[PDB]
Amino acid sequence: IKVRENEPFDVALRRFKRSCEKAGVLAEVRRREFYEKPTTERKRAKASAVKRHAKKLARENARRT
Amino acid sequence: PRRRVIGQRKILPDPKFGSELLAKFVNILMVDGKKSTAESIVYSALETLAQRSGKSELEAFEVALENVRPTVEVKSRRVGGSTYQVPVEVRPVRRNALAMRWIVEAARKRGDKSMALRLANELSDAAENKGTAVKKREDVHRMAEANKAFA
Amino acid sequence: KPNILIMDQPTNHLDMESIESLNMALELYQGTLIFVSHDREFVSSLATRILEITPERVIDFSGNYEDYLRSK
Amino acid sequence: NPFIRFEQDKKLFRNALEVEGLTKGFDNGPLFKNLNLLLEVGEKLAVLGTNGVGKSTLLKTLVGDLQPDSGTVKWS
Amino acid sequence: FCRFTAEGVQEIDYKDIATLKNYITESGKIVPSRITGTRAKYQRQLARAIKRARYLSLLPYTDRH
Amino acid sequence: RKQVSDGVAHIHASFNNTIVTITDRQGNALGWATAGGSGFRGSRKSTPFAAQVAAERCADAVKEYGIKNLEVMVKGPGPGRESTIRALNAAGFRITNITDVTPIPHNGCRPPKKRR
RNA sequence: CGGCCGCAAGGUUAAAACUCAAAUGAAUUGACGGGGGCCCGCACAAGCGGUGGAGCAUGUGGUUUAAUUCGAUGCAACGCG
Ligand SMILES: Nc1ncnc2c1ncn2[C@@H]1O[C@H](COP(=O)(O)OP(=O)(O)OP(=O)(O)O)[C@@H](O)[C@H]1O
Ligand SMILES: [Mg+2]
Ligand SMILES: [Mg+2]
Ligand SMILES: [Mg+2]
Ligand SMILES: [Mg+2]
Ligand code: NA
Repeated sequence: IKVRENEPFDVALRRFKRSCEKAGVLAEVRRREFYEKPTTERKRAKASAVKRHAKKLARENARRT
Repeated sequence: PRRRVIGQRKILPDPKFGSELLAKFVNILMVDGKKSTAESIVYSALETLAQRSGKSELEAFEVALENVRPTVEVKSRRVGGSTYQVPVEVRPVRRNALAMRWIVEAARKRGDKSMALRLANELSDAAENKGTAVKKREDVHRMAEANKAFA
Repeated sequence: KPNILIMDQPTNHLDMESIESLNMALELYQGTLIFVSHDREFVSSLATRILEITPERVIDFSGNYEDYLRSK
Repeated sequence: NPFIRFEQDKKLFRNALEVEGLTKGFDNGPLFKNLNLLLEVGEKLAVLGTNGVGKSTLLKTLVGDLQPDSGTVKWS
Repeated sequence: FCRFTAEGVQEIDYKDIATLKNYITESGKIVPSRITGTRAKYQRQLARAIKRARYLSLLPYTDRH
Repeated sequence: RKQVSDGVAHIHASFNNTIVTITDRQGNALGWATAGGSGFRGSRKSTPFAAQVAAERCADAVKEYGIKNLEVMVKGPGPGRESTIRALNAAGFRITNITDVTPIPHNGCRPPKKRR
């Protein structure tokens, strides 16, 4: 998380360490555990990624373009 | 409007001085569809303003009216339950149009004599950032820079 | 019951409890007035058309006195 | 807390003074030169200044206890 | 993709720190197999080794302590 | 007084405010300037620009100590996160490094439930 | 209701009188949603000028009258037949 870039930085640009935890975990860990919404949210999550492989097969659509 | 994009309107140059900007100023303070009387007031307004400044038009209408045009105004941006006004930039074509519509508005108050005197006494004060018209520039601009938190 | 009140300095000797009554009356007043009261939160309370005098340069309507005293 | 409320017997509409020039300086250089202003039935206009700027003598010349050296005031 | 442990068929240990540090982020967390490419079998040993290494204080739980 | 040369500037960002403080390297506070303590009450203090006013107001009230190098550690989820570490670069303090300390429990305390 | 279990909450086994000509499942066409996407119109936004404020004209409700003829009476009736 710490950034030094010793002498010539003048620029924060800590997206390298910004995009590890805070983007997801801090805005999600504040509520809503319930122990069974996650198993239906995740179930509909990776069920919502498998059809993207079905439209990776959707190349053979002519559409005349 | 919604679908099309309107190009522009070609306005005849001002007769006495072949400038397009002054004709738009003439129309803005022209009411009731009486263009004959409007040009009488406008020319008299610069008639009693050129002598005060000392030179004909480059000081009577260019600088004195660029001291009132705003550079940033505010518009409502209701999107998802919001009722605040987000500052935006104003186009160079619209900058002038706001200016003339303000000098005329500021000269519609301040009842002294015929409109030639009321407008002339307002164009002068706008040369030194004094008149009511330039006050509305502050009113809008201070409100713009007060709500800079939104962008 | 006059139209225009000149009221040189109203806040001179007042009680600071009569000052509040004077402020209430002045706000509720629907006529015309001028006044030169030097009190800060009197002109700050009501004034909007400042006429600042000074031996060489005079100011006319800077604003609601807050832009005035924040610029100067 | 006294209960004071100034009413109005008749309402003014257009303006009050329409002052143009006074040229009022007692003995030294005039404390103000032009002072051309109107009211349009405005409000307030809290004149301010230091101890010795001339607000009270301006008010006196405005009302009529004194008169300006050159110019006019005229009320509605 | 998985060209790190598939050849050296063994059981990972908690003393080989020089290899565990290749499977950690700069915040201290374990790198998932989706990014690294390690197979499922050795990941459950890679995760086990790190949690033993932390307890003995050969690795940090978080980047700061 | 005491002319402390190097200090630390905690940034307590949050969804409702942005509390900006400046402290010495041993945690003894010197001065602070919260976002909502600078005329931003209401929804306005939950804005990035409202945090800048907190940073500028905190440049003073510590100027007597004469700080030239600052270690800024940021906390909490909110918009007053980036807009106050840029405002610390312009106020004159030279930012040595930027830290994000933030309590991330290892699946410990049970969160609340209070939104429907 | 009765039997059994239980400290209690209750569980389990389990009817009848009376009433109706329906209740229900999947699917189709619409309509609707404070469901989603796209598009249009003086729909909004950008401007000008009006109504609602007052005197009068006119029409309509009501009220009165012996009669105040009849019809129109959301948008699409009310300077309408
Ligand atoms: N009779 C006088 N003789 C000399 N100078 C005068 C006289 N009357 C007024 N002045 C000058 O006019 C200036 C402005 O007049 P005024 O008395 O209103 O001043 P002020 O000190 O601002 O007001 P005040 O003390 O009355 O509240 C004064 O500062 C003073 O120098
Ligand atoms: Mg509660
Ligand atoms: Mg069922
Ligand atoms: Mg009516
Ligand atoms: Mg019928
Ligand atoms: Na005085």
